[PDB]
Amino acid sequence: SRGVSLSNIYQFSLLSVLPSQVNNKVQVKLGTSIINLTLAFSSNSAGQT
Amino acid sequence: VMILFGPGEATNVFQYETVTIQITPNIGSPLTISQYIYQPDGKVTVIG
Ligand SMILES: *[C@@H]1O[C@H](CO)[C@@H](O[C@@H]2O[C@H](CO[C@H]3O[C@H](CO)[C@@H](O)[C@H](O)[C@@H]3O)[C@@H](O)[C@H](O)[C@H]2NC(C)=O)[C@H](O)[C@H]1NC(C)=O
Ligand SMILES: *[C@@H]1O[C@H](CO)[C@@H](O[C@@H]2O[C@H](CO[C@H]3O[C@H](CO)[C@@H](O)[C@H](O)[C@@H]3O)[C@@H](O)[C@H](O)[C@H]2NC(C)=O)[C@H](O)[C@H]1NC(C)=O
Repeated sequence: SRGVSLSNIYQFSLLSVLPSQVNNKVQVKLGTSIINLTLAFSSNSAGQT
Repeated sequence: VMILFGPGEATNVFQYETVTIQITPNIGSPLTISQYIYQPDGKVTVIG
């Protein structure tokens, strides 16, 4: 309707990314305290993570 | 046809995986069998 047409907008995937590449690598300074974030959650079944 | 797994291949269950079996006799075309295996649902499970 508005003439917007983008043929490819896809740039990135976190499917490429292991939890160890993102967990504990961004952090919040709440006053004196500094908290490491966990972002990729994980669980085990049949020896797969 | 029955396949019994040894301690190598037994080590953990097939899940979210493709298993291929091929029987190749000395004359004629081989029979190629392939299943994508979801989590097994009983003591025996029907995979294909
Ligand atoms: C929480 O996030 C922090 C920032 O990403 C991270 O600090 C980095 O740590 C790595 C190596 O880790 C060792 O040293 C850190 C202290 O820097 C210890 O917390 C950790 O237990 C290890 O002994 C270091 O190469 C890098 O330069 C650090 N980056 C910054 C900005 O300081 C923390 O390791 C991480 N985890 C914890 C438990 O605090
Ligand atoms: C998103 O990625 C940015 C880089 O593209 C990154 O900017 C850099 O920030 C670092 C310092 O990062 C630490 O400190 C900030 C607060 O200052 C925390 O929020 C963060 O968790 C880290 O502990 C800085 O050295 C560097 O100059 C910045 N680079 C640029 C290009 O500006 C952002 O921090 C990041 N966003 C988050 C939330 O981590």
